[PDB]
Amino acid sequence: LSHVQQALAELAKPKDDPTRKHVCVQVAPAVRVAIAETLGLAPGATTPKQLAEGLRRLGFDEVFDTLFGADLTIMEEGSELLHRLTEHLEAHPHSDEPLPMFTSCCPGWIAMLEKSYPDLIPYVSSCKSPQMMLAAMVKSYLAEKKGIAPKDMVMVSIMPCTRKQSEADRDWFCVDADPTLRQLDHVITTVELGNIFKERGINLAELPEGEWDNPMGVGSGAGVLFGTTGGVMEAALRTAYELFTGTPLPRLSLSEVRGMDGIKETNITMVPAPGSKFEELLKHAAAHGTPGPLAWDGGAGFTSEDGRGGITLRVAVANGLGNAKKLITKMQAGEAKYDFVEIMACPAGCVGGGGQPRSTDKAITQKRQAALYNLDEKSTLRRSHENPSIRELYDTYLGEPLGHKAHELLHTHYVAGGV
Ligand code: SF4
Ligand SMILES: [As]
Ligand SMILES: [Cl-]
Ligand SMILES: [Cl-]
Repeated sequence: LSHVQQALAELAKPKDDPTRKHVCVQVAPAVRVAIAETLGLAPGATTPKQLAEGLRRLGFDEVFDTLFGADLTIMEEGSELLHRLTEHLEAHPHSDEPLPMFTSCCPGWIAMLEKSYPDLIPYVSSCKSPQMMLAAMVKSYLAEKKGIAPKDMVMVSIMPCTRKQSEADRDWFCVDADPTLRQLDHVITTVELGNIFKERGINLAELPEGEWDNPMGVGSGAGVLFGTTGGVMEAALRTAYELFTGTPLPRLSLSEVRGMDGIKETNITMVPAPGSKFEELLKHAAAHGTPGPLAWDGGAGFTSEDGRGGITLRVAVANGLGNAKKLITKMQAGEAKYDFVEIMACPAGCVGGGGQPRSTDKAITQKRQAALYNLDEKSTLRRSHENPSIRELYDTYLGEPLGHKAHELLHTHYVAGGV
């Protein structure tokens, strides 16, 4: 049986069947914006809570927003970038945590990494993706909070992507030592979900507004605050930037790199906060000979007559896989110098995933991107560490980002040659 069929069979069971599981769903933003096209409408023509009402009518017991998972991914990856930068600046880098750092949320990049780039594995962030962080959390924290055994929970994710099931199927996303209980059971694409609605005569555009559940299991709404982060990569940088400098990082505008297809970049200058440790490390020369395919050049430093020291963080974004291979070749010969790199396999990112509806409009992905966030939300910047649901989760259950419990729950590893 397909994963859609397995998921619909769990859903079809009466609440009073003894074998009825608790079934949880999580929804990616790129789904929410494109699912209206499944009914022949424009992107964004159905609201996020119309979609939550539709899912609730298929029989899900919770409906969750993958942006909660993204907030966990920001916490982890932001601290992870800052931690590697700090070890580099003190000239005591750990060998398993070199710069540059690459992101890890795209499974298409991960497969290519493991198959064709095994020497780069140590450079890749150890963070799980947003969907996996959220799955790991509901099967541990929330299960325990509700007195529900993890074996009696099923978790589905609606994704814009045909590769996210292969991410969920990596072996160690297993709950408590058996491969048989998976943190994330089933992935359904946008078009599969649109097709399930149509077969049952459910027209999203005409449903009433429903509601999201909070993965914490108390309090109303989705457990994410109003506003936008600019996405995981940007919010991770903002995390590190704002601790390092004491000053806000605005919304980033990436520019095209010339001579390379599908690659955008930015250079972010950073003066450490006065009185801070980061100011010390920059004051106290030998930050010359070292191993690895990507050898870090020691950073793009800058100076002032009076001692203002700074560093400039060199950021690149690559779409998709053929263009990423060319960046890597150039990083390896010393022609492109980057400290933090994001690789996505799709030319337009997740809004253009292979699980999305097909359109004759050459600009469909830019319309999906424009409608991802409600016009009022775009003007409010938000920060994951200020989310009271995230803070409660860390203060009562995980400890510190990068710490032991967070590592066990929210971090992963990569295998040379793939899986
Ligand atoms: S971006 Fe395209 S490829 Fe990378 S994950 Fe989202 S969908 Fe899959
Ligand atoms: As280390
Ligand atoms: Cl993966
Ligand atoms: Cl994800």
